[PDB]
Amino acid sequence: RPPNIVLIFADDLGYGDLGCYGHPSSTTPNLDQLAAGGLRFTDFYVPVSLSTPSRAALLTGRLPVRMGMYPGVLVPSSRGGLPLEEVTVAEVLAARGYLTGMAGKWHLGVGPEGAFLPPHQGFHRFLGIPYSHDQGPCQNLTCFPPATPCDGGCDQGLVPIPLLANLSVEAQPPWLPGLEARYMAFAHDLMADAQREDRPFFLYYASHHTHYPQFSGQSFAERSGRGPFGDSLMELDAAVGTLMTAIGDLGLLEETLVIFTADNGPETMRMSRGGCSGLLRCGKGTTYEGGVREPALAFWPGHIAPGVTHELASSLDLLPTLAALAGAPLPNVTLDGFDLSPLLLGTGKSPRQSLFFYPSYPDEVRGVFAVRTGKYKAHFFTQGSAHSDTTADPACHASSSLTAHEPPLLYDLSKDPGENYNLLGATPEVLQALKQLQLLKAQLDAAVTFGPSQVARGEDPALQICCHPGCTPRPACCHCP
Amino acid sequence: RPPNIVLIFADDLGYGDLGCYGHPSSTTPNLDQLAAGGLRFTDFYVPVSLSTPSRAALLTGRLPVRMGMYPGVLVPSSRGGLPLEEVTVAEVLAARGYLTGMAGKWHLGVGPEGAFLPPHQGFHRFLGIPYSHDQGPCQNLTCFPPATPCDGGCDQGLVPIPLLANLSVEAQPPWLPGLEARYMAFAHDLMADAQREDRPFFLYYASHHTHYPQFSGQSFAERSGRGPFGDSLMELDAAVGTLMTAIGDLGLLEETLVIFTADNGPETMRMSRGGCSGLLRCGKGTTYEGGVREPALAFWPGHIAPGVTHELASSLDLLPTLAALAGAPLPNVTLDGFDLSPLLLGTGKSPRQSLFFYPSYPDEVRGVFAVRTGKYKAHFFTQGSAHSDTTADPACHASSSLTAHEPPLLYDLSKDPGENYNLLGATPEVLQALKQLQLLKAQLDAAVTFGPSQVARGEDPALQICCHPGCTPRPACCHCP
Ligand SMILES: *[C@H]1O[C@H](CO)[C@@H](O[C@H]2O[C@H](CO)[C@@H](O)[C@H](O)[C@H]2NC(C)=O)[C@H](O)[C@H]1NC(C)=O
Ligand SMILES: *[C@H]1O[C@H](CO)[C@@H](O[C@H]2O[C@H](CO)[C@@H](O)[C@H](O)[C@H]2NC(C)=O)[C@H](O)[C@H]1NC(C)=O
Ligand SMILES: [Mg+2]
Ligand SMILES: [Mg+2]
Repeated sequence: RPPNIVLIFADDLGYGDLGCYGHPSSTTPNLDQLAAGGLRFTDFYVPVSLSTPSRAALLTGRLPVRMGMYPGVLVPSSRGGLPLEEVTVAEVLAARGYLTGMAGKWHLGVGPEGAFLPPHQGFHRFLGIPYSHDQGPCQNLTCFPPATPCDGGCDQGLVPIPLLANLSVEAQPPWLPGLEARYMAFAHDLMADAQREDRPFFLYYASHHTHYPQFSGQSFAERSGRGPFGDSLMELDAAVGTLMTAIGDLGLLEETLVIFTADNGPETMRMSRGGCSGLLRCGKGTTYEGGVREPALAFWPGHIAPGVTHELASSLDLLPTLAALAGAPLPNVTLDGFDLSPLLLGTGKSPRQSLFFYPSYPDEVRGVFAVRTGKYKAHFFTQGSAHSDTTADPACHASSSLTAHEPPLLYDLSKDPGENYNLLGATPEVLQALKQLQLLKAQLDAAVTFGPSQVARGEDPALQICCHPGCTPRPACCHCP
Repeated sequence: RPPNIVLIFADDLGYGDLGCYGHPSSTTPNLDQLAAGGLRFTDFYVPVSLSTPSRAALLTGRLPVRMGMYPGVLVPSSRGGLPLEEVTVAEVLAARGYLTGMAGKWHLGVGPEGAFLPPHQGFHRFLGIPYSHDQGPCQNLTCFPPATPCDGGCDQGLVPIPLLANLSVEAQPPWLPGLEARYMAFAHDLMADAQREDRPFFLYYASHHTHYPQFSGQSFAERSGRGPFGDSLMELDAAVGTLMTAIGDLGLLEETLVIFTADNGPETMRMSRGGCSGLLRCGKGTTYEGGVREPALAFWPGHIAPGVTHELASSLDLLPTLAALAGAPLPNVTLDGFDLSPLLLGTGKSPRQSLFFYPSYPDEVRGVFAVRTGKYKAHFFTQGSAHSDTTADPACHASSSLTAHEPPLLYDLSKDPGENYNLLGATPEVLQALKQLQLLKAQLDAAVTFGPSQVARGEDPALQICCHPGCTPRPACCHCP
């Protein structure tokens, strides 16, 4: 029987942040235990370094330009959304009779009467926030109890952040120091109800950690020894421990696949309240390894043996691997990932040879920015980003504008994961890798047509969720805490 | 009974190079296994980022300026050396009847008739090279068999690199692809002879890995997937596995303490043939965390439980911890380290609160460059270094000259291990940390007097070891391969 699947997706968490990936001061003991008894990926990626596009690619297994999830991210007034025609993972498992649930951040659009919310995209249950938790004013929110306010205020002129239950506003805004319990409790109930109906569950846990502003419940506040980013990562980690215990308590260890990853690199613009890309260069917002190479853990006792692969994998491969593993069939669409079960089960290698990376602002004349094949990565274009400012590497800053590279900047990621030493700027291994990387970009660029942008369809403030429909004056009247 | 102690010391190996410290492509499975069953330090340091000074501080537990081991490092023609009056670790254990042995790099001086070599400083046995393996021409040496030459040539106009056995030249130069077996074999014989005389051994294994030029025996050549730096680190790692097996085979697991660390940060000047400081800044040659924060593993089954401490420790603390653990008494000199056995055995905390860092070129008007207390590190002076050139961080380059900082640059290493965000440039926690850091530098600077420099005592080419004493023309006639 198809296994129970729990998929945890962190926010803005970098390759250097878990203790098991090197950080000297993070406290993440549950995730360190998953790694110890599971497969830890050294080379897993997402294809775009922002929340919306990355969340689209994970849920559909498709490159976000194919369905319009560019440029940038969706906002609360956004008209647009992940089109209802896309088939998400949830649709695929639900059809094979999984009881499917989602807690936490959606960021795939809201729309006219909530048309784009999770309940329309295959989730049976949903408790969470429809976009990112800083997309609403937070100067008066508490981030750390008893009364430590969130820092900097978040986005102004907006409705406060709403917690939803299917399409209804449960709270607005919610109490950040208690979000976690709400989500643990929703998770526990979905497990148990699934067990009791004799059915596999799919839990999609999109945490708010470790996105700005940082918050945690009172057990973690000031307990990690890495300040607010730490406390917030310790809570995420504790949360994981909790789901693992609940998996315990219902006798489901050997019957559940648990995967952890994160949507994109760290926001170093938040300085020491933001993540760490460890040795990789830059972060969120860029196509350097720091923004697109994420941590990734796969645990299934008695199916996946403890270890470390260096094989290539993407968040784009998760739909196809989970369909395979649950005996569900694939949507009838072009998919950009592959099944990795041979790699997970130890019977094979990853089928993936190449990875393609688009910028925050893609366009059809430039096409893909970077391509990785085997050990080699070519950058055809480079660009820094405000989400990665403040570090000492100047190629990460927003003042490093869009620069073309012809011939591309060429790195051997197995000896230079750091992306410091351009091999062109000329061996037969190299030149052969160069002609391949050039042919693969020209091939994808001639074959992908960009789906018309959802984000450019505009904003309308009337689309903001409001607790007290009709009230006045908007947006501040919208609120039922 | 005092335990058998094996102390492994790598060369130019950074905080980001072991697989267990985060590297995505290194292959170090034996050391990853030590960490898994031992205590892994996140915050262990050396006090000076070069080979000579660091090797002096480990062996005596004293700050290298106290006995003249500055500026820079010793060369083959050097007149000077670690003074014979210093009491090394080897002296301390030998006196309590350890059979003491050393394999690999000395770099503590040679001198007129080998007066400063290991056999005069407490080692019963010694097989190794009296300085660094690139300090002699290597354009004709093989680094990777069957016939891959060492890269770049090393130092010219010198006698070739000599392999010594006590004070005799065994080979000149030696066959780099076979150094490891020679050293494994010497280690095995010291174990066994110690077992058979009913006595504890002390093995001091100073590896040549991962110093330039890189080399390995034919089992590792081209096998790691990180190129020559990898192959060379895989061999070091395999070597460790071997000593662990020999510890197995003579029934000595529970009776031996094995420690691994490294003398100083990575030489990023060798680009992708050099190490990785992971998230820390810069490398070898500097007083940034990248040059002085090393990996460190302590393993003793049934004495030290598996885990991770964040407590402060230094290479300066090893003499005193090993004396304590062997019931030997301490030299009657000022020591700058502490016993850490409570921390190793789980009964206590590190006594160390503060760490002091000197530059490659110290001087008495400037005094210590940086000071760490608790979580805070102050830099009073900063300076880049040619050994750390070629990265994107400009503070590491040799073009970043000696700059004073008053008030000092102040970092909170628990949230900013990266040393990116200066907290001055002003909370009560901060200001209190600032007055302490200032008082501790002024205190050490008024109390340490610099021992007269050994390195300035000059060079004399007649002090170069020569296989064929008297031959002509020197240096090329010196050679018996
Ligand atoms: C809102 O919608 C879902 C789906 O109806 C609610 O669904 C569940 O509610 C009860 C148990 O949780 C039962 O009445 C229904 O069996 C159940 N439906 C399914 C398909 O499981 C759910 O409670 C709400 N979502 C959440 C948890 O917020
Ligand atoms: C050179 O010096 C040491 C010390 O004499 C040699 O010592 C050992 O040699 C034999 C066994 O290894 C025995 O003859 C002696 O017991 C022994 N001495 C001690 C104190 O162990 C040694 O072989 C040489 N050093 C090496 C290994 O190069
Ligand atoms: Mg994000
Ligand atoms: Mg060195």
